[PDB]
Amino acid sequence: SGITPTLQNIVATVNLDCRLDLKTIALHARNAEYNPKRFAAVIMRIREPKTTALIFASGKMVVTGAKSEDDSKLASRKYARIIQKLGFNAKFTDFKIQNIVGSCDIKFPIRLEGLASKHHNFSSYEPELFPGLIYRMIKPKIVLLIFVSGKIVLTGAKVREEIYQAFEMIYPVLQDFR
Amino acid sequence: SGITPTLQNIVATVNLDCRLDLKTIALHARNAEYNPKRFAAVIMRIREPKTTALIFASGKMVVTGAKSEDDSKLASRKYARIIQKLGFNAKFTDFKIQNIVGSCDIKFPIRLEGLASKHHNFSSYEPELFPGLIYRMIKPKIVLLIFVSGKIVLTGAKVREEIYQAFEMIYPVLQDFR
Amino acid sequence: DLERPSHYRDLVTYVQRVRSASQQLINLFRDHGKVSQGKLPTLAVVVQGEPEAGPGAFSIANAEKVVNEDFERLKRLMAPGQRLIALPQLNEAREQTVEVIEEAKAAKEARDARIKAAAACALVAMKVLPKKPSPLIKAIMDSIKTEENQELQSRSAATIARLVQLFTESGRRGPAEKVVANLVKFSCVEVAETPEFPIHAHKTNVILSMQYAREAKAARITRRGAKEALEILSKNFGAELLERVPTLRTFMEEPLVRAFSGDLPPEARDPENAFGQEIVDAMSVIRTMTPTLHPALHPFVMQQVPLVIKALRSDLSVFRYMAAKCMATICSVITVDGMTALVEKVLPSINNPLDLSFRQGAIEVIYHLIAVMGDAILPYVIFLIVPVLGRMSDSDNQ
Amino acid sequence: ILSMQKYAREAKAARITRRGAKEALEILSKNFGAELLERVPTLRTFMEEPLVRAFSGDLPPEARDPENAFGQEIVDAMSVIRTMTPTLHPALHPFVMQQVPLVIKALRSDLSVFRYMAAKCMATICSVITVDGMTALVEKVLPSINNPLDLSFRQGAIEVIYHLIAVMGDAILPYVIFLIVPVLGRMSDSDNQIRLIATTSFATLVKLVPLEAGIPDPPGLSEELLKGRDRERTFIAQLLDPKKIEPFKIPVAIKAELRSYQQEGVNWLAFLNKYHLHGILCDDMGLGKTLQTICIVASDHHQRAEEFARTGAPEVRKLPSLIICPPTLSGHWQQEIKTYAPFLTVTAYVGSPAERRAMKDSLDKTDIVITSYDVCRNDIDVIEKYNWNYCVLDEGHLIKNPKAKITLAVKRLTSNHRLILTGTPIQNNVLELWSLFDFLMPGFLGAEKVFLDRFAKPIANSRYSKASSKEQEAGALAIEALHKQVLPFLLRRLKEEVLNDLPPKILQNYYCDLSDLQRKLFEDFTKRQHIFQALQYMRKLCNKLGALRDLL
DNA sequence: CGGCCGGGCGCCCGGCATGGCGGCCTATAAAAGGGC
DNA sequence: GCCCTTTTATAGGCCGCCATGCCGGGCGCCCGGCCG
DNA sequence: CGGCCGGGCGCCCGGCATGGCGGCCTATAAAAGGGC
DNA sequence: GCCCTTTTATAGGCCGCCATGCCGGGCGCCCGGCCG
Repeated sequence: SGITPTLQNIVATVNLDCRLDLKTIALHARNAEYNPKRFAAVIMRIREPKTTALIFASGKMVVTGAKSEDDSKLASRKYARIIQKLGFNAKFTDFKIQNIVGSCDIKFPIRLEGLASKHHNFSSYEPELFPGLIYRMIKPKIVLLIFVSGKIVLTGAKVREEIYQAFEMIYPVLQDFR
Repeated sequence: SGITPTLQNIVATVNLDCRLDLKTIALHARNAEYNPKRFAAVIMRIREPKTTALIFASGKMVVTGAKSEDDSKLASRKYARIIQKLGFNAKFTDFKIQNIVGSCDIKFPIRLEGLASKHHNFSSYEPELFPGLIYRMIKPKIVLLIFVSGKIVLTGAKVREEIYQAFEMIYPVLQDFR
Repeated sequence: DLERPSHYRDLVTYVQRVRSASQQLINLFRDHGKVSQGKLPTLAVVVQGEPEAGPGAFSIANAEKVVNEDFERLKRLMAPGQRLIALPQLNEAREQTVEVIEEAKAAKEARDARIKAAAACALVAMKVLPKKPSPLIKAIMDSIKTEENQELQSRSAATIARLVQLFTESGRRGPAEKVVANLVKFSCVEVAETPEFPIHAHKTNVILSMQYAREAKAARITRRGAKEALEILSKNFGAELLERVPTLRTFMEEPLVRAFSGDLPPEARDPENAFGQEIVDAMSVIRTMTPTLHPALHPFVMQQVPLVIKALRSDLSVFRYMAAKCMATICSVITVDGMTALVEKVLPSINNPLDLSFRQGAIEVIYHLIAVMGDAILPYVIFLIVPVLGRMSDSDNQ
Repeated sequence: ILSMQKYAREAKAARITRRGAKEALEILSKNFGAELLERVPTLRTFMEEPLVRAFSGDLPPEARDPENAFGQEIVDAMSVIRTMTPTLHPALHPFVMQQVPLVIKALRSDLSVFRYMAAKCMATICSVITVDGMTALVEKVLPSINNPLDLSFRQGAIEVIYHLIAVMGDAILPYVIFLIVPVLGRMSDSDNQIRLIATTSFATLVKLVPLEAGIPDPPGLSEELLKGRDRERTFIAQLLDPKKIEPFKIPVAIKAELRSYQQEGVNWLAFLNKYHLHGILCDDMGLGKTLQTICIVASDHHQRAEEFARTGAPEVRKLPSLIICPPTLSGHWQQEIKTYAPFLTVTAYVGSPAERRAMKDSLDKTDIVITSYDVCRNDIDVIEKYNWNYCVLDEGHLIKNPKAKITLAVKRLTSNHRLILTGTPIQNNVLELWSLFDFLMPGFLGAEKVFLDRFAKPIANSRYSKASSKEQEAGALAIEALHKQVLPFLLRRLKEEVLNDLPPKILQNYYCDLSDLQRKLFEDFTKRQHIFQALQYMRKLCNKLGALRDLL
C-alpha cells in the first residue's frame, strides 16, 4: 500500500439559475477578463482559495484549480456572491464535482517498456510522442500517466477514494517492474 | 555462431592384448608409480605429448590429458612401445576415443537464475553446492557447465563436431540472458 | 533512560502492511511454487499495538523470522526443479517484504527519537544537569539532525543553547565543548554553503560561483537546525561569548593563523588529507555566525579581517571563494570597517596583470558583496564601478 | 610502500603496445651505437626535463595536482631510463652516471612515486653500470637509512634495496656485506611497511651471508668501495664472533664511576646500539638500571652531537628521548640524570591536565622527556605525533596484557631506539613476553595466533605431566625455542651475583590440617552460580590461626 | 664553414548560393464541464 | 478548434544558419639546396 | 585568590571454562574408461 | 569408494579460538569541593 496520493486539481460546475450579461461583469470587476472571439466566458479569479471561474452567459460556471472539496465549494459560493453583488439575481444551485486529479511519487524508477508489453490491453506507449505511459483502468474509471521517474498522476476521478483505489490497484504492477 | 571451442582433454582406451606384470613395470621404469592398495594400475607418464596412462594388468590402458586426437593416438603408440621395450609382447589394438572435453569463453556475463527458470527441464542449479549451472543436452548428448563469468565447458563428447554443435545450440540461449 | 516500547498504536498500519506482504509471500508464491499445505503456521491475525491484541500478536520480529528463517526452510522444502521455476518471484517478494519491514522500523525509530527529544527538552527545562549526561545530549542532537518538523527543531535548538549556558555556570566543560564541536560540525554539512573539498581539490583558477536527491534535504535541515542553535547561543551569551566558550574560537581560527605569512602545507592540496576540508569547514562559521554576534565581538572580526583579506588574495580557489563570502558578510554587518578594508586593500589589487588570483578573488568579493548588501551598497557604487568597468574587458573569461 | 599494494580487455592492449615500443627503442639504440645521445635530442628532453626541473629543492604546487598532466608526465619521463639504459652503448654510461646524482635525490624525495621510480631506476643502473651505481648507493643512500625524522629517506632507501636484490639476483653476492646491516636494523623499524619489505629482503640476504667472506673482489671497485668493504667486514666481525670490544663510554670529567656488572651492562647496551637491536634489561631490583640507561642515552646523544659537527647530513637532528616511569620514580630519574649526567637537559611532562599545554611544544626542545604511563595514555592522541631517539619504559610489566589500553597507547611511540627496564618480563604466561616484544621488535615473535600455536598452547598443556612424552616434550621444546629466540635481547643478573653484602634468604613451608568446622563446611559446600565464587569460597573457608600463634 | 640562396606550399583573398546539419520550440498526453 | 485548471516531461520537424566551394593573385614561412 | 584538598571511578588484576562467532578447507559438479 | 585427466569456482560446516565474565584489591587520574 504505502504512500498516499496528493490531490492537485478539482473541477466543479454550479448553476446560478439566471442569465448574465458578460460584458457588464467584465467592465465592472477588476479580476475579470472577457474576449468573445477567443472564448465565450468571463474568467474571474479570487485569491482565497486560489481558483478560477469560467462564468458563461447561460448561468453555468466551471470552477477549477482547488485542492480540496471544501475549498472548491467555498470558492463557488464566493463567485456566486460576486455575481450577486454586480446586480444579477444569481442563486447557488446544482453543485457537483466532475473531475479530481491526483499525483504521487513512488521512490523507484519504472521499466515502462516491459509494463507496456505485459499490460498492452490496458495501456498505450509511444515514447516518440509523449515520455509517459498511459494506463486506463476500467473498474474505478481512472486514467493514470506513468513516468520513468517513478511519478504517477491520476485523473478522471469524481471522489477521493477513486484515486486511492486506483493507486492501490496499480502499485503492485509498478513494484513488479523495478 | 561466433567464437570456437578449445579442446582441453581427450580420453582414449587402447588394448595391448597381453597380460602385464605391473610390479615389474614399476620397478624398471622411472616414470611409473604403482600402489596396489590405492589403485590397480601403474601410472606412466611421457613428456611429448604430455599425457598419462593408467596401464592395467588385463592389458587395457586409458590414456588421458591429450589436447588433440593425433596427439592422443601417438601417445598411445608410444606407451605401447614402452611396454614392448620392457619385454612384454604388447600390440597396439582397439583404439577408440571415449571422451572429449572443451572450454569456451563468450564475452558477457550470464543470468543463471533466469536460464534455470526457463530451461528447468534441461538444467540443474544449486548455487549453495556448486557455482556453475549444469545443462544436459539430449541431441548431441553433451553436458555443459555454465558459469556467471561467461565461460562454458563441454564434456561427454566423442567427436569434435559434437562439442561444436553443442556450442552452436547453446549460444542463442546465453545471448538471450545477457 | 529505560528502553522504549517495542510498538506504538500509531504504527499498527505499518505492521498490518508488513503482515499483508508477508502473507502474500507465504501464500501466493507457494501456491505458485507448489508446496503442500502445512508449509508454515498462519500469521497471527491481530497485529501488535491494536487494542485487545494478545501477547502473541503479529510483530516485526515475526516478519524478520519469516523473511529469513522460514524463507530458507521453505526453499529447502521445495521440490527440485519446481524451485528453479518459482525462485525469482520468491526473491522479488522477499525484497519487497524487507522494504516494508525497513519502512516500519524507520517509522518506529522516528517516533522514539521524537519522544526522547521532547523528554530531554523537559528535563533540561527544569534545570536538571545529570552527573552522567550520556543519553540526554544524544537525543537532543538526534532531534537537531533528523528533525523535519521546524518547530520541534527550533525547540531543541533552544534546549542546547540553554544546556551550554547551564554547564558553563556549573563549571564542567567536557560535554559542553563536545556539543559545541558537534554543532560547528553540523553547521557545515550543506554542500551549497560549504563544498566538499575532495571534489574541488583539482580545480585551479576557476570562478566557483559560475559552475542522492534524498540526501540534499537531510543536509539542509541539519544545517538549519545547527544554525538556529548557534544563533540562540550567541544571543544568550551576548558580549561574553568570546570569553565563555573557546572551542568555537579554535574551530574558527586555527586554519586562519595557520597558513599565514605565505604558509602552505603540501597536504593542504591533498584530496585525502582531512585538513583540506577542515579549512573550509572552519571558514564557513564566520559567515554563519558573524551577523548574529554582539557588537562587542565586532573588534574580533575586525582584527581577523586582515586574515580574511589575505585569504581573498591567496592562490587557493576555495580560499578566495570563502574569503569573498566572508568579506561580503563582514561588510554587510561591520559596514564601515569592512568597506574601509575593501577599498583600501582589495580594490587596488584588481588591476594586477600577473596575479590572476588577486583579480579573481577581488571580483568575486564584489559579486557577493552586491548580492548580499542589495540596496545598502548605494554609497559605495562610486568605489565599485571603475573596477567592474575595467574587468568587463579582462583577458580571463570568467 | 606502494610496492606492497572491460579492464581485463585493456590490460592486454597496454602490455602489447609497451612490448612493441620497447623492442623498437632497443633496436634503435643498437643501430645508433655511441651516437644516440647526439643524433636524437627529443628523447633526451623527454627523459631529462622533469629531472632538472624539481631539482635543487624545486617543487611546483601543480606537481601534486591530480588534474595537472605533469604529475603523470614526470613518471612517464622517469620510466624511459629503466626502459632503455641496459641496452645503451657503454659510451652513454657516463651520461647515466652524471644523472645518478639526480636519481638519488629522486630517491630521497618526499614524493612516493618519485621514490618508487628512483628505486627501480637505481636498481637497473646498479645492474648495468655496476661499480659506479653501487658506489653511489653505498656512499649516498645507505648512510641515510638510519635517519629518524626523514621517513621518506628510509622508505626510499629500503625500496631501492628491495628492487636491487630482485633485479640483480646472483650478482649481488659481493655487495651483501653492505646491505645486510641496514636490513637487519630496519626489520625492527617503527613503520610497518618498511618492516615488511625489510623482512623479505632479509629472507633473501641471510642465505647468502655465509658466502660473503670469500667472494672475489670485482675488478673495478673504487678505493672508497674497498675501504667500505674493509670497514663493513670489521663491523660485522664483532656480531658474528663471540669476541667483543671494551664498552662504549664518554669519559666526561663529571661522569660517574661504573661497577663491573654495570660495565658489562653498558657493554651489552652498546652492542645493541651498534646493530640497531632492542632488548629488556630485566635485572633484579637494586642493581642500578638507571645509571646504565642514562649512561648509554647520554653516550649516544654525545656521539650524535659530535658527529653533527663533523658532517652536515640530516642523520643527526638532536632528537629528543622519552622515558615512561611510574609517578614515584620520576624524582629518582631526574636526580640521577642531574647528578651523573649534568650536560643533559630534562623535561617533566607530569603536569595537571591543563598544565601540560604550557610544555606541549617543549617536548621537541629538551633532550630527555619524562612522563607517566597514565599521563601518556590519556594524552596519547597528541604524544603519538612526536618522534624520539630513545624510548625507555621503566616498569615493563605494566604493558604485559595486550588488550590493556596502556599497551595500545605505548605501542604507537615511533622511536629510533627502544628499551624496557623490568625485573619480571614473564610473570604468568609467555604471552606477556610476546606483548613486551611486540613493543620492542614488532613481528619478531609473529602474530598472536602464530605465537599461540608455537609456544603458548604447549606451555599451558605442560602444566599437568608425569614425564610423559605426549606433553612433556612439547613443553620442553617450547621453552627451549623461546629461550633461544629471545636470548640476546634479555640480560638478567641476579642480586646474589652483584651485592657484596646481603645475607642469605631461607624458606620453609608450614603445613597444617583444616579444622573440624571448616572441614564440615567445605564437605557440605561440595554439594553446593559461577565458577569463581567456588574458588573465592574455598579461599575464605580456608582461613591457620594456631599456626601463626605458634610461629610468632 | 658560414652565409646567401632559390624553392615549394600552406594561408588568405573573394564572389554567389546551395545543401546538411542544427538548436529550439510547440505539440504531445490525460480527465471534465461549459458555449461557440 | 477553442478554452480553464493541474503534475508529469522529452523528442521529433521546422525554420534558420553555415561552412562549403574554386580559379588566379599575392605574401611568408620553412625546407631543401649550393657558392667562393 | 591561591593552594592543598578529599572524592569518585575508570582501569587492571586473576582465576577457570563456557558459548558464538569465525576463517579455511575440502567437497561440490561433469564426462569416461579401466580394475578392485 | 577408488583413481586419472581437464577448465570452471565459490559457499556451507567443522574444528578451532577468544573474549566473556565477576568479587575484592589496589593505583591514578581528573572532578568536584573548601580553607586561612
